[PDB]
Amino acid sequence: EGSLEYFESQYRSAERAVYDEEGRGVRNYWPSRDAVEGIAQEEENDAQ
Amino acid sequence: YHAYVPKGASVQMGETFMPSNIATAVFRETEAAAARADKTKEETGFFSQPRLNYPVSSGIPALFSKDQFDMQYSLFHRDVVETLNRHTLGTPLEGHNLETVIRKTSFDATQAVAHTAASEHFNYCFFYKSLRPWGTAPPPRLREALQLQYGTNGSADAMDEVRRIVWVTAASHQERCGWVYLVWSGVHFDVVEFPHGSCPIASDLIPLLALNVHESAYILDYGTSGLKQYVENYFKACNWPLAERYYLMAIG
Amino acid sequence: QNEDKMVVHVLEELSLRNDGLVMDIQYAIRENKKNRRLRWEFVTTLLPVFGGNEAKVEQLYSDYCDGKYVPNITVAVEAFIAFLHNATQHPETYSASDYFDIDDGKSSTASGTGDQPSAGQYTTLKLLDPLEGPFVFDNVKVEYIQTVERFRRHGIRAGPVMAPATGFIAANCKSLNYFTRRQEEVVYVTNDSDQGLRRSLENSAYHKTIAANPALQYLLKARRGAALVETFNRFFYRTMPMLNFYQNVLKHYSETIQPLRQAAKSSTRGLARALES
Amino acid sequence: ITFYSDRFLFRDLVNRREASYANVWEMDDPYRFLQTEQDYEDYWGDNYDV
Amino acid sequence: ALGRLFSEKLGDRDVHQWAVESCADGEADVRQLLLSLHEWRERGRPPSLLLANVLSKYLEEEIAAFNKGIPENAPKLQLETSDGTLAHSGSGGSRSGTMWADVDPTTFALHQASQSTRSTRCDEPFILHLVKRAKLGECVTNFTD
Amino acid sequence: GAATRLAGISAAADVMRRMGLTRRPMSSYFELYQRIVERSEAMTPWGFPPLFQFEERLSLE
Amino acid sequence: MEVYRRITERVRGALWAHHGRLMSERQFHRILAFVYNNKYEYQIRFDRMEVVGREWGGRVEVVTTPAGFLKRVRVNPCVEDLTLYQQQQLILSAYANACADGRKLMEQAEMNIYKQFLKDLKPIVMGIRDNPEFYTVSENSIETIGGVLQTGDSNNLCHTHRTIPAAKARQPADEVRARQEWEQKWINSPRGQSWALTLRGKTYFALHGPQYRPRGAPGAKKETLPLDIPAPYTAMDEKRLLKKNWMAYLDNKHVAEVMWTRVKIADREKRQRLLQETGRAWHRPINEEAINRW
Amino acid sequence: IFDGPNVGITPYGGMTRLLARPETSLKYPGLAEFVVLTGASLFAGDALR
Amino acid sequence: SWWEPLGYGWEQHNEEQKALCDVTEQRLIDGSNLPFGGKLPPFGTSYG
Amino acid sequence: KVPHSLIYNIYPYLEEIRRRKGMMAMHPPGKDGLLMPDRVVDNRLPDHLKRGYYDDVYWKDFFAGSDEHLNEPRMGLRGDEMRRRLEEAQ
Amino acid sequence: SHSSAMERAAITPTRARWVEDAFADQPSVNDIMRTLTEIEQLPFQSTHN
Amino acid sequence: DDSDILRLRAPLTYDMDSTAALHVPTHCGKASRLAGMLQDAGGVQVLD
Ligand SMILES: [Mg+2]
Repeated sequence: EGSLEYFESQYRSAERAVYDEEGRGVRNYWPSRDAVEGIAQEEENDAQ
Repeated sequence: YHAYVPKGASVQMGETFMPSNIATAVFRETEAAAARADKTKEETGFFSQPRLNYPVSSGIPALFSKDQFDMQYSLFHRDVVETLNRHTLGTPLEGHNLETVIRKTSFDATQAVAHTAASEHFNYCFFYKSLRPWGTAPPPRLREALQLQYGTNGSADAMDEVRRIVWVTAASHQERCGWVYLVWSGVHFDVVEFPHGSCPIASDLIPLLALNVHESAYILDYGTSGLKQYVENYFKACNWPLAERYYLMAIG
Repeated sequence: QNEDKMVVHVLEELSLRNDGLVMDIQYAIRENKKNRRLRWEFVTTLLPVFGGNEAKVEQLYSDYCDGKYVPNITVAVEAFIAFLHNATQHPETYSASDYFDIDDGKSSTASGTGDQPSAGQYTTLKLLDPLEGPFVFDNVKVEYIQTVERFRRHGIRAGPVMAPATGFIAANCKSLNYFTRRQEEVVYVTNDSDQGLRRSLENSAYHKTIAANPALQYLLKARRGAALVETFNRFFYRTMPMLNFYQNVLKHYSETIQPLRQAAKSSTRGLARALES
Repeated sequence: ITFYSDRFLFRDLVNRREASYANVWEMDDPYRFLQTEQDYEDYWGDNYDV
Repeated sequence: ALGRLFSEKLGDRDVHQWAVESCADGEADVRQLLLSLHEWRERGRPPSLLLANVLSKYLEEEIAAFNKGIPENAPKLQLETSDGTLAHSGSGGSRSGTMWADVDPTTFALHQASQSTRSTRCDEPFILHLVKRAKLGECVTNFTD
Repeated sequence: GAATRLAGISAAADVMRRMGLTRRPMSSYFELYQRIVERSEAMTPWGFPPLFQFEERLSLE
Repeated sequence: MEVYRRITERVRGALWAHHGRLMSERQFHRILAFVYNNKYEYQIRFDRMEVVGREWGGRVEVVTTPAGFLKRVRVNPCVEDLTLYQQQQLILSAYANACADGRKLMEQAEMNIYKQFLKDLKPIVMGIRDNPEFYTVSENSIETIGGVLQTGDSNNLCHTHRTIPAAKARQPADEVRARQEWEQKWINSPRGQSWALTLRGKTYFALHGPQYRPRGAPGAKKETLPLDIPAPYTAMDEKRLLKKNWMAYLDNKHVAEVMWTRVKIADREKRQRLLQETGRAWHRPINEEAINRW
Repeated sequence: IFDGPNVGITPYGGMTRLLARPETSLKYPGLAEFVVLTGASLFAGDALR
Repeated sequence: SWWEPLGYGWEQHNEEQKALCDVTEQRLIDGSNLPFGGKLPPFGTSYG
Repeated sequence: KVPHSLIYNIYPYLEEIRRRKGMMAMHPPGKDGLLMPDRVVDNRLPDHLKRGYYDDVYWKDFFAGSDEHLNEPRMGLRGDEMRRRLEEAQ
Repeated sequence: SHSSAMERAAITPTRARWVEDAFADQPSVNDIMRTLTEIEQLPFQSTHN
Repeated sequence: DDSDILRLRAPLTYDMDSTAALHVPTHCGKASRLAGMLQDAGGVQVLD
């Protein structure tokens, strides 16, 4: 417990990062190369 | 349990709708069935009816009721086999192929019984192997070969033309006793009519499709006048890719 | 006309826009038609009103099953009455089939309703057990059962134990079925607004022979009509489950229909301009 | 190297099959292995305590 | 039997085209019936009642024509979803033209693709493709080189 | 007490096929068949002296 | 023991038959072990009580724990005058009557055990048949290399049943959540207020509140969502074995297969018996084409 | 031979159960009384059926 | 480490790819290069 | 005959001979353990149904790259994942 | 090796028929006796003999 | 006489027939064990 919480959190974030990057609100199956290979700034912000 | 259940009946679920009376009647029937099974086991000869590749417990779709087909399979054919067996034992023809019985009794009286029976057995066999229950669409290569002969300047015209010519040949056989075949002469296709007691193998053709024009075949369903309808249906239910692969084997 | 629909029209339209939903309505309809129980209940509830041929009753059953019939509110009420009569006169068949909650005299407390609930009376009209009832899938049937039991045991009234309020055909309306657009043909028997169930009861020829039964007195007078309303709805939910079934169907249709048309046109036009381009 | 007959276990087998026990603890306690004093002496020789 | 009735009537023309045709803008999602059609033709399956309704109101004359001569006690061909389930061991095999209760997808696909009628993509120049197929045969893959 | 020999030969070809004994499939069946057909013509064909039948110190040429 | 082992093997074998999952030997035996310990607990508590059988009149009384252990024997002086043989038979038949009563109790208890056991298998069992891919064909339908053939007869007689809702998934978890929503709905309402002050209410909160269990008191302290083990969607013991050593993979695979086969054979035997009893089947094979013609 | 009303006694040996199985009432209605009343032998065939 | 060098299901997978996939995207496994010629060695020869 | 040295192996058997009395010798009334099949169950679905099936239970696009569970393996897949496939293909 | 002709049977099928006409479902021995008595009087030409 | 065959259906008492009930298992095993169990129970108690 608490691995799972963190893990799932970052999944949720990474996925609403891929499937729609711009927050328009609809699911996109043709994502930009940057939203796919790009790293979470959240992880970074958390090290900081 | 399959072995112990008699030949005809089906093995199913209890709904417990059975009164005791018919429940006892059933066991009686089963007892007799065991008896007649014991006698059929010894009455068995060399040749035997073919296993059907498709379920006929209901009719053969778009073609036959249960009773029509079963009157062919379990009445006339099974009889033909009885005769064939009775007359191929006690003779030089004991225990050879269906062929070498067909082939060495050809064209002659005094073996006439054996030959008729044998060729009949074949005709029926090949007939069952010729019916595919929901029907097939005739394959490209056979379509091509058929076009080169029957086709007159139309798309797969060969198919409606062959299925026409067959009807014609069937109606042109007056006896209503016999067989209509689509065969390969070895140099060309054609549709032949064989009288009862003759087969394509005795005439050394190579058979592709068989049609049963015996009156017994369509009489329970299409009536006396219903042959046209019958053939038309047979083409809804016939088996083409068989005819095709046989054709290609004949060619090489 | 794209507005007014019947149930058949809905199933054949929706057949295109929801595969699974229609597959489910139809499976369920099959399973309810298979039941001996729901049939026995329908038959033996509506038998007295026609009083006649079981041919007409059976036909009305099969037709009821498809939504092609809803019973008229008048017929409904006098079926209720007919039931109360046939139950009280010979109690043996109708307390062994249509269930009432019997008073436990080993439990006694002081209240107006609770005491008539305590001694020699019928507390509530009981719904069919989850095995003999209307269809539920075998996924959840276990939890369904557990819940129904855990609730009836401890006397919780909620979820699957409570009866939904069913609609009928109004007195002035001659219509046979439910309609998507017309809400005024469908009438509910509510606690506050009544359909004349009391006035039909008291003016009925059976009122004194029913006023004889000591056990039904609580089911008449308890919360007042809130005992007699509950009793009513409950009855027709336990007898004719599928009125509410189809009701919820058409409810759902009218709700979700237009979003699906938006989706349809959008994707179709999508491959359309994609196609011509 | 003794070789028992095939049915050698019968006596004990009917003794076991017919045994009965007031409670389950008595059924399997740790010490039912022991009867005479010899047994109690060999089972505890090691604890000089017991 | 349904399979080849369809593949016969449709004939040559574009699958996707037909699927935009059979749906007016408001009928059903094209993605859905496209999916179900793909899964029905190759990977042979029972057709979803969506596809069955579409096909029924498309092929009605070929089915009426295949059903036109049949005797009384013999199997007809009927698409009716009146019962909930799709497994064609349920209907008697009378729903589609199927003789089987189940055929595993891969094998079915190899079978109907072994039928040359199954349409190859041929992104190549057409005539060149056909010429190669005739001259070299399919024995061109006999060689590993 | 002499059974029929068909089941035996179909079996003994079957084993060599399902065991990987030969590189080319037919060879199993052909050799087994051939070797029988040649011995069919020999005087007292299916009996063998016990000593020469198989591997033993002294052998046949 | 036996009835349970049959059912557990049914489950293991079916698990590998339908999907590619293997149950760990560890798990399979631990199920059983739990049935066993259940019984044991029932024995523990059953020996605290006594059963009294009685022979002639009340003249011969026998007091015996339900397990069948003999405790006391009371006898009329009338018996003392009989014979040793008849004394023996008399006490013996009293003892038999005690064993009868005790064994009746016991069998009720056993039925209880079976029920708890079933309930405990239910997430696994249902877990295999409640998937979007699970299916069966009728047993009498011929099976060939490609796939399975249609059974011809009585096109009405074959109805395919469906366990799952075909539209969006409604799982048991959703149903338990529904249950607690109605629990809170009833609780929070007036008339659900006055009910929670009744004896019925405090009974209900006695048994079915876990949340009120004081720290260190026995039993579950939260309400649990029903277990979800979807079979095709969860890798169990085949994944660990397939990583570690192939040999154990092939052997566990083997076992599951063999168990499945065995179960199926048993079902064929019971079928056969049921078929002979009603007299549809003979007592020796009369139909050998049903066997030899493949 | 399940007999013994012929020696003036009731049959013993448990075969009574076998005779009263609902199965036997199914296959051979009346046989149970036949063998219990009349001492009469049964053989391999009938034990099998 | 001995299982991958011999493509096991190769003739099957070849068949699948050739029949059901477009020639643009398919990976075809050749048996000639595979360790035994893609076949099961004759009995006594392979050391086991 | 049974060797003296090998008899210890019979002990667990002989053990629960002794331990079988009551409640552990009990078999559930009515229940044999062999439950015969009766009906035929199939829960399989057309694909467009099982596309959006699990999305309130697990994530959307539950069946994505799953070949056995779908007749269409490539549906629901976002583009680059589809590209991965052909990418290892060449 | 087996046949129905070859197994030893007392109740061979006509015998079954007779038995179930005699002893099936008769609620005493006396009923059975006047039933029998009534059966022994049938001629040789009757259908039911 | 009929009443006597009516009598036979009555279960065994020891007052009429002077015979104990048969119940056959528990006579199978415990018949030879009885002295043991009894004397473990400290013998019978003769009451009145
Ligand atoms: Mg001893």
